[PDB]
Amino acid sequence: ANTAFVSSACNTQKIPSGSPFNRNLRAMLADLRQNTAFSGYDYKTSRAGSGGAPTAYGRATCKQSISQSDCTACLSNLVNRIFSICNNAIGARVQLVDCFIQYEQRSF
Ligand SMILES: OC[C@H]1O[C@H](O)[C@@H](O)[C@@H](O)[C@@H]1O
Repeated sequence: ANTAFVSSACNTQKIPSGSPFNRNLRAMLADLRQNTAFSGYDYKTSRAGSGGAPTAYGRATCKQSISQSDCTACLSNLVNRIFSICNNAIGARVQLVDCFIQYEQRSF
């Protein structure tokens, strides 16, 4: 399962420390993490915010040629890196070798 970095794009705008966004955001990334291998190696989902925070939309794809476990693995690898890559942003795309994730505060 190849998890080497390929490309990234980051919002100039960051999630405020403590922002309620953090929760539905993370909660959504796990839906991506757990379900893409089985929803066809490219999968989108969302999470409505509470307490004034926006809704969160994201998409995730795996290298078709990789396995379901290796698809689920890369995304986990990516989820714990996408915040660092983009310094806690209100939206982002990250491309690694075997898998892709994007998240934003609107629909895309
Ligand atoms: O994909 C993340 C980022 O990419 C570009 O910078 C723009 O489209 C932003 O508005 C978006 O948040």
